[PDB]
Amino acid sequence: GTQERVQNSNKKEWNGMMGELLSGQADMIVAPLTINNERAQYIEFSKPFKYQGLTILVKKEIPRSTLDSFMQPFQSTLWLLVGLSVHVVAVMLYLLDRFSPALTLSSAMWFSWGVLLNSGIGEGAPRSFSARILGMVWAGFAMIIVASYTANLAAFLVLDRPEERITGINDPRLRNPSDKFIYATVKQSSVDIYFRRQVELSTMYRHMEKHNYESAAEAIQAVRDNKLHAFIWDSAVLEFEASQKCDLVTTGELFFRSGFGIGMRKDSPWKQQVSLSILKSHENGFMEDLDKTWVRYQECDSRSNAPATLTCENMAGVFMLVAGGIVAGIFLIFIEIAYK
Amino acid sequence: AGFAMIIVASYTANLAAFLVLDRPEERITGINDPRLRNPSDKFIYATVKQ
Amino acid sequence: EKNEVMSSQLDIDNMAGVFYMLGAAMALSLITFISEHLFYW
Amino acid sequence: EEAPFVIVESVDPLSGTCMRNTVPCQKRIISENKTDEEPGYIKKCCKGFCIDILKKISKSVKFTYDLYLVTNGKHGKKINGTWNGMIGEVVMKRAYMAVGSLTINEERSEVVDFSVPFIETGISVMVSRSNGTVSPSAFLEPFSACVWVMMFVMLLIVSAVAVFVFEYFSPSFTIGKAIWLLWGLVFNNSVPVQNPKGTTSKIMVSVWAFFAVIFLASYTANLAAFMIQEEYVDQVSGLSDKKFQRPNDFSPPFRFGTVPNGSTERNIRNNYAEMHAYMGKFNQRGVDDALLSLKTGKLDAFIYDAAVLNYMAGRDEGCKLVTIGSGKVFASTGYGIAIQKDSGWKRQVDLAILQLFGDGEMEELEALWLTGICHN
Amino acid sequence: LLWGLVFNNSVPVQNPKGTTSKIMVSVWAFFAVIFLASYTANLAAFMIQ
Ligand SMILES: N[C@@H](CCC(=O)O)C(=O)O
Repeated sequence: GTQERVQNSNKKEWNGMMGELLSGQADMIVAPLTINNERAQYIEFSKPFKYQGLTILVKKEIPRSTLDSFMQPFQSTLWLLVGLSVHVVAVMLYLLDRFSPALTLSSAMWFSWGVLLNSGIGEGAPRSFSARILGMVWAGFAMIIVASYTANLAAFLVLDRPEERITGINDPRLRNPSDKFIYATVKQSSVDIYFRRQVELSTMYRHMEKHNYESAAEAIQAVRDNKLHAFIWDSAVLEFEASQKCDLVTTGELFFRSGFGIGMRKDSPWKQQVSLSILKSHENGFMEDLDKTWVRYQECDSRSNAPATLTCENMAGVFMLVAGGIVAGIFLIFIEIAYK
Repeated sequence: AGFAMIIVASYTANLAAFLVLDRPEERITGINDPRLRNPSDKFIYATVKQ
Repeated sequence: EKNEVMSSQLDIDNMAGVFYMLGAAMALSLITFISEHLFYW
Repeated sequence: EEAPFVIVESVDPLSGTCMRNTVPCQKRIISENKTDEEPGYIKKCCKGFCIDILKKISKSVKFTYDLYLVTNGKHGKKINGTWNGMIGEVVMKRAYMAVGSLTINEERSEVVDFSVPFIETGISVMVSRSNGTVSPSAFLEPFSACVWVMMFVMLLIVSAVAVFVFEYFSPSFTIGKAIWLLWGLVFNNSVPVQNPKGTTSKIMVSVWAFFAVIFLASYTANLAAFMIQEEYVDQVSGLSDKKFQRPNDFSPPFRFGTVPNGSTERNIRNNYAEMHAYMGKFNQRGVDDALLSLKTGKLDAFIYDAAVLNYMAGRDEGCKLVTIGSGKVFASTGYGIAIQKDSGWKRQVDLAILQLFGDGEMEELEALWLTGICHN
Repeated sequence: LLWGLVFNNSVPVQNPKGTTSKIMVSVWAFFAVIFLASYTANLAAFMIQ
């Protein structure tokens, strides 16, 4: 519907569905026609059978692990320092054991190197009183290191929230736009008129129409391939478009409370009869049945930010490490054969 | 042994999850608090008369 | 509330108290060894 | 004054009348009896959403008004072919209009006229926030089915390589002893037999123990991260859950009820019979008393229009009482301002409400009188 | 033995066939594993915030 005006005839006329309605050839609108003060002047509507609105839409992807490798939490210098400290404490245990009045150095180093990574081989443990008071604290150090490790990696695995989902209209979209994500709507639409209506919404509409689109399906496709980040349109349309592909979900909250309604011709008894019948239908589960049957096919939401599962992509570092260890052992068996 | 490992792992996660979701302060951030919305009988707030 | 996003690391400066205690324990083991060696004498 | 859209302020003690902001609403109510024409006129004041919208209508459409507060008979219900309360006063030409919460309905629209709905509502159900829950597969959740199978394949091949190469080509180390050793070394130490003096075998065991301790650390970390962030889902629904169609399923006292002489009451009456009977078996008192009984465990659910329930569940602190899901209506009709039959003011108030909707004034009025505390 | 049983296992010599000594060692190991669990839990809770 459009109230197109021009100076050729100095008169404004309705051209479109409402034009055909007022022309006399049509009888009543059964299309999903919105309501407003403008269209209520010429014709009169009935009681609504739905409550639509405008909600933002945004693409939704599985959360992802985020951990590059196992060497992430502490450092490289931290591992180097702890290794050299293992070596230093092993040689110090050996020095304190033989000097006092029996750890052969190899066995003491094996004991040290085993009691940091929680087991391994090598019975044998210092019998020198200096070493006995040394190790205890070394076991304590290893316990502290291990405890600090899992707390730190678990603290990093619970403070990773890369979504920052748009909660509504009180978001930085209203404050100031940026160049990272974009937001606009289709030109020459009712949403564009409502945006050009208000004061702050006028600046929002300017910043949006700076790069606005001109189609609904094209905007959907652009959102599907990350071309455009978010576009505003009628609630029911995008609500149906979300539950049909299960690739993008809706967001924000509906604030514009204009619902659809049967458009009747002015001053007809069918108007009143129609309002009483649509309200009765709204009560007996009829509208709810039609909603659950026609537009709401299946609840494919699975929303509410399911936590990060870890996956065969971050432990790949540890698998490569154990493979390199296998290779090192394949070399070391021959090295030891030659040495013996 | 697997069962014991799972039990121990579930134990420390659950006690550490309960030791990090305990925030009994609920400090009053300003004038946009329930003090403006509606008072209660738990805590009181007023000033000196005149 | 400015949620504290503590996605940081642990460098040598971020954690040195454990190494300080390890050094203190090394010193404690060394003097005890010296004390025992003097006690035999 | 049954809804948080128009409140009843007694009087401002300074001016001898109401305050400056709200509009005074006279109370022409018989205090105790109708023996004489004593109106009991107390200078009360009505503030809120409906009063603001009435003020806006009066500012746009120039007309004077006086508030005949209540007939004090009902919220509106057909009794022996006669309406009472607001509808009863608007049908007998005693007030020519009405405002507040009517909740537009077919039965009401049969006699009295109505304007366009200015706010959404509907039959809803508010239940308390039950204690937190967790998935029964929490132990298997924090690691994919890929890590487990890859770890077993690597375990098998490592045991095989270790045994065959290191053992022979260096009380014997067979494959069973080695697989038991590895499986105990990864799962928090049972009791194996130590490998022989083979240096390469020892190095392999050390690397496997490092892998095992790192696997256990990652498992515990991602399990704590999985357990910390867990929530519930919702209740079931309004018209579902055969336990509602058969209250003998489990725990028969699944307490729920409605206030009599209301829209939801008549809706359940015309729609259901057994549900209506079981609801009347657990009839409750007024909205405040009903919420108090719900908060004290005596009640389990409550049925009321969406606006009042949403306002109460969002305004109360602690977030103990919420609604099912993210908020779903089942009989959404909407509120409205009642209008005398065949009155010529319907079109004017209709256009006024429409242009106010287009002006975004009610968007601000919502934050002015509808926002809560648990909107976080 | 006790100091290694509380700090993530070094290498002790097992106690004799004494049943009461074994029960004491078992109770001490339970205390140790609970102490380590509480330590790690309150350390993660300390590090996150
Ligand atoms: N608004 C209803 C009362 C509340 C309800 O039935 O939910 C009425 O005017 O009758």
